[PDB]
Amino acid sequence: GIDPFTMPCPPTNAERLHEFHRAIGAATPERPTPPPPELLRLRQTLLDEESAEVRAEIDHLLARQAAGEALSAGDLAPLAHELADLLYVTYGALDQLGIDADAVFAEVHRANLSKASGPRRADGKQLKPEGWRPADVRGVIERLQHA
Amino acid sequence: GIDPFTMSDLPCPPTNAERLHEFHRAIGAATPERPTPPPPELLRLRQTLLDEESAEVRAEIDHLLARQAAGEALSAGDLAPLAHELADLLYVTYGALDQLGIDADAVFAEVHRANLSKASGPRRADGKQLKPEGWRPADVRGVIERLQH
Ligand SMILES: [Gd]
Ligand SMILES: [Gd]
Repeated sequence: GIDPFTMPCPPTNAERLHEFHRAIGAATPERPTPPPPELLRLRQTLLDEESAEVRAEIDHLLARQAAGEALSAGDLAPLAHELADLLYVTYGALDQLGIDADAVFAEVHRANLSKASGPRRADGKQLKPEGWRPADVRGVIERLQHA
Repeated sequence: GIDPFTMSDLPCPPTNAERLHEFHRAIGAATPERPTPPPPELLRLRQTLLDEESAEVRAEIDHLLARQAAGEALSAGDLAPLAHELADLLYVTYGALDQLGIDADAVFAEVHRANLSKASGPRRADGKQLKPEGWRPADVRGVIERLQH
């Protein structure tokens, strides 16, 4: 069974949040766990704050472009920073719910990539292909509960 | 070189950021490899998608809270709509970074470095997180600069 020959993928961003939560002493659960209302309100506040910052940075970029400015790659840095902050609190929320963000994201990706294989309307709107199946997030969460 | 012995199945799943890049190739929108200033149309598009998903996330959180205020005990299954919208929010957040030609994992890792470092600081008596000795802020400009070269 176990011998000296007995014996690991690089961490994902969702895993980084699990590690952060350990570091801040938050003890977040391994499996999906209904939160107290205080936790939901905290998560909402964090989402609102970062969404607002992203929105403000896009607004600032659009304003400069409206003035006739070409933006540089460096001009993108505040927006990139706030988008990454938004990932952090979005992953943060899933991690505090005990829900494996990568498992859920894979399911959403599956349905989105599948939809991308459909044709487009003449106006450019994406249509679904025949046999398309919606993201089954309820099924994902049920699977995560048993292991 | 690869040979007839090569294992084609890679040892590790693609990252969420890499998935977005694949998604954008699928929709006929193959996006740049390096940070690329966008036209205003693209920024307007990304903003609308962030507003839509963030409004859906908020609605699912409100709905859970309403149920709790009524005295209901939520189950794990009740979390699925919120999980779904949180994942859609990641999708359009990564989506924006990929459309900008900016490697999301590189930016995220720098933000993570600063946040994890802050987590190693002491707590003020009221529970507020303080920074440790030696703390250095996330340097996202340095990250974007590096990605251009
Ligand atoms: Gd921020
Ligand atoms: Gd959505």
